[PDB]
Amino acid sequence: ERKVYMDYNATTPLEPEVIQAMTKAMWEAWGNPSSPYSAGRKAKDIINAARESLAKMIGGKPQDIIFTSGGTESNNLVIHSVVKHFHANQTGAKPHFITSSVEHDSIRLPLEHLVEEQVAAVTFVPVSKVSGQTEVDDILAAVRPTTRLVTIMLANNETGIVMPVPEISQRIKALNQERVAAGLPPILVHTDAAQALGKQRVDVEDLGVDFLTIVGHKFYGPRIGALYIRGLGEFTPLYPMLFGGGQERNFRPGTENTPMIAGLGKAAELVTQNCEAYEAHMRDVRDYLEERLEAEFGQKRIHLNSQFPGTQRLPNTCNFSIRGPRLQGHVVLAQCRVLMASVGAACHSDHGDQPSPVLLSYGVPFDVARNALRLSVGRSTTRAEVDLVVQDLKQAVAQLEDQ
Amino acid sequence: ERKVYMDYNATTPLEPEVIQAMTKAMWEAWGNPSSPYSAGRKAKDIINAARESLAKMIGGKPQDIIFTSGGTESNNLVIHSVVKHFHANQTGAKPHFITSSVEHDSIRLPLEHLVEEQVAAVTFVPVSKVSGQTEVDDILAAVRPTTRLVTIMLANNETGIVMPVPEISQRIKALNQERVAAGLPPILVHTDAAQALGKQRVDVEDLGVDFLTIVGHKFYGPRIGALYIRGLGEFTPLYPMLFGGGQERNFRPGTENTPMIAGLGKAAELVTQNCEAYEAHMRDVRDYLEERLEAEFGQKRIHLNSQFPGTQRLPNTCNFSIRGPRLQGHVVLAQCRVLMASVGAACHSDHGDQPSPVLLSYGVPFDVARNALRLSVGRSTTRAEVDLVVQDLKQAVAQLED
Ligand SMILES: *Cc1c(COP(=O)(O)O)cnc(C)c1O
Ligand SMILES: *Cc1c(COP(=O)(O)O)cnc(C)c1O
Repeated sequence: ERKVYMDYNATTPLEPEVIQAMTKAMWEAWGNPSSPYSAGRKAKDIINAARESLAKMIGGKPQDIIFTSGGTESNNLVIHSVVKHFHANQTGAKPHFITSSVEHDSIRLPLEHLVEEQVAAVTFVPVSKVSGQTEVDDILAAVRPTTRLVTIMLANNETGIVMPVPEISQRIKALNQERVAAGLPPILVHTDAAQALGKQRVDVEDLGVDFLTIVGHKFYGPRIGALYIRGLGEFTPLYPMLFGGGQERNFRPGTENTPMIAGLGKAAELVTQNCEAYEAHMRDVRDYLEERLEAEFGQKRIHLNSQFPGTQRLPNTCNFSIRGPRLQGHVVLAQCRVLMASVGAACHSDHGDQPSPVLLSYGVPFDVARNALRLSVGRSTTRAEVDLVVQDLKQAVAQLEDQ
Repeated sequence: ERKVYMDYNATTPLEPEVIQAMTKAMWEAWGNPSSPYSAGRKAKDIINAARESLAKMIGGKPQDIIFTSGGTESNNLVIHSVVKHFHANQTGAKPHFITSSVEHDSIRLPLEHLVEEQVAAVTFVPVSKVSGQTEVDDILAAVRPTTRLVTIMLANNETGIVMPVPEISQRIKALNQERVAAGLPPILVHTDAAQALGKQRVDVEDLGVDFLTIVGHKFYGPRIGALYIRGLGEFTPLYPMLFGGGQERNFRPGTENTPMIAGLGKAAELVTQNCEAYEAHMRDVRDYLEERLEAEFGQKRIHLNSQFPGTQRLPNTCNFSIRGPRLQGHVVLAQCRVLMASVGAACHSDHGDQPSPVLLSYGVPFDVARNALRLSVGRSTTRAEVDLVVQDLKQAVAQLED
C-alpha cells in the first residue's frame, strides 16, 4: 500500500508554489544580480523581494537579513564572528560561549572544535529532567567576564521541546546593563530557529535575540538559508567567514543563487500567510497520533519521550518508545510497510543502533531510549494517515514478537 | 531591437536540459540524502551520479570531489585548509602563499585579509609583459621554507589568457622532492579553473594540481560549485571551514542541495559530451568579432588588450579598447542598444573613472585601459549577431564623437 511520511523534522518536500517560483527565476532571472541588463535586474528584484519576505516572516527588517548556503553555514558564521570580534578587541584570554547540552551538530561541533583547539571556552548547560529545558538560572550562573554569546536552540529537533529564549534574552539584557556599568562588553544571544519556522510564530522582537538561524528545507523551501543579525552593520558587528566580490554587503560574498533565493522567499511568504493554519493542523494530528498510539498499544506500553508536564513543544513532533525487548527503534522502522520516520537526527541515522545521545542528555532511561521513534507530522498529514501508521506499527511489533 | 549577450565570463544562462534535471530532482528527490528509507536513497543516488559526472568532466575520480555553495566557497576553503593544517603541524612562523597579480576576488581578497590580520604572508607574482603569464621561474623564486601553497588561475576572466599550470605543477613536484629530503613539507598547487571549464579541455592529470575550483554558473550550470582534492582523505589533507552533520565526508557538512547538485551534474555531462564543439564554435565567432571590429573601425583604432604573441587564451574572450577621448568602456556600453557586455573590474562615479586593476596588471597603458570592453561569447552566439553588435558599437561611438 501507500507510504506515509512522518519525518518532516529531517526535511520537508518543496511546496508547488515554491518550485514554481524557482523555475521562473531559473529561466527569466538568470543574469548576474549586479548587471544593468534586464535578466540581472530581474534577479536583483527577486533577491530584494525575498529578503523582505524573510524579514516579514520573523518580524525583522530586510537590512538585518543575509542569505546563506544553509543552516550549518548560518550557525558556524555566528560563532566564527564572535571569535573574530573578540580577537579584534584583543589583537591570553579566550572568548566564552554558553549553549545547551542538546544543540544540533552545526552548533555543538563548531563549539567542541573551538575547545579542542584552545580557541574558546564553552559551557554546555544541561537540560532539567523535570522541564526538559535549560534552566535560565543555569545559563546566567555560567556567565563570566569573557562570555560573549548565549546560543540556545528555539526548538529541539529530536523532542520538539521549546526553549525559554524570550526569558533568556530578557535576563541577558538586564545583566548587560550591569556589565556595561562595570566596563565589560555586552553578551549577545543567538537562537537556532531551524525547527520552529513554519510550525509556530517566530518573532524576533518577542524572542529578543541578536541573531537567528533560518533553514529553508525545514519549512517547505529549498536547501539554503539565512541569518538574522539585529542592527546588522550598525548595532551588531558581523565578521565574515568568506572573502570575495562584495555580495550580501560583503558579509557573505559569492554570486547570489537567485533561484534558491526566489524559493526561500516564497516559502517565507507562505509561513507569513498561513503559520496559524499550519500550527493548528499539525497539533491536531500529532495529538491524534498520541491518542491512537495509547488506544492501540496501551498507556502502559507507551513512553512519550516529548512530553514534560507544563513544557511547550513543537505542534508536530512525537518522540515515543514502545516497551519490549525486541522493539528497538530502527528494528521496528525496518518492519513497517507504510511509516517513514526516524530514530533521531537524519545525520546520525548511521548510529541508529545505539540510543540517541540527545535522548540520553534528556534523561530518557536507556532501555526506553533504545526503543525510541521520532514521528514528525506536516502540512499534508491527515488523521486517516495516522490510522494507517498505527495499524502499520501494530503489525510490525507483532511480527517482531512472533519471531 | 533584439539584444545580444556577450557577457558569458560573468555568468551564463542555464541549459534547458540542466533546468529539467533540477526541476525533476525538486519533485522527486526531495528526501534527506542521509536518511535510510526510500526518498533518502533516491536523493543519494542523484548526488553520486552528479559526482561521477563532475569526475568525468575533469579527468578525475568521484572520491576526489566535494560539493560546495559556489566558487567563492571553494577558493576560500583551499586557502583556509592550508592555514589550519600549518597551525596543526605547529602543535612564531606563518604559512606562505604564492599567487598571481590577476586572480579573482575570491582568491586575492581572502589572501589580502590573511596578510592584514598577520596570519600568513603572500607573494603576489606579477605577470610578464612579454607573455602575459606568470612565468614559472618567478613562482619558484618566491618559494621559502614556510611556503605551503601556490594558487594560480587556469584562465583569467578579464583577458581570457591561460596560465602555464602544468609546467608549474611539474616544477613544484620536482622542487618538492628536494624539499622532503631537506625535511621541509611539500608545496601543494591549486588552480581556479572557473573560466576554463566548458571552453577548453580541463584534465586533472595534465594540469598536475592538488586542488581545482569548479564553478557551475560559468558553464551553463547552477550557482553552486565543487572542489577537486587529489587523493582526498589519503594523500592530500583538507581541513574544513564548516562543522556539522558529517555530510561530504565531514569536509563540507550541511544537508545536500540535491536539485542544484543534479543541475551541476547535468552541466558537467554536457561539457564532457560537447567541450570540443563548444570550443570551436566559440573560437570561430570570437575571431570573426575581431576581424569585424578591425574591418569596421580600423586597425589603428582598435587596441586588442588580451593578446600576447604565442600565449594561449580562452576561445570566447575579446578584451579591446576603441581609441578616443569620450570612449571609456562604461560610456560606450551605455550608448549600445543591442550589445550586453562588461567593463570587468573598471569603476566609475562622476569624479572620474578607474580602469580595471587587472588590465593595468597586464601592462595595458592607463589611457587604453580606461577604454577597455570585455566581450565574451557563448554557445549560441552567431556570426549574424556579431555583425549586429559591430553595427551597434559603430552607432554608439558615432554619437559619442559627433
Ligand atoms: C536542520 C537543522 C539545522 C540546519 O542543518 P542543515 O543540515 O545545514 O540544514 C540546524 N539546526 C537544527 C536544530 C536543525 O534541525
Ligand atoms: C566567477 C568566478 C569565480 C567564482 O565566483 P562566484 O561569485 O562564487 O560564482 C572564481 N573565479 C573566477 C576566475 C571566476 O570568474
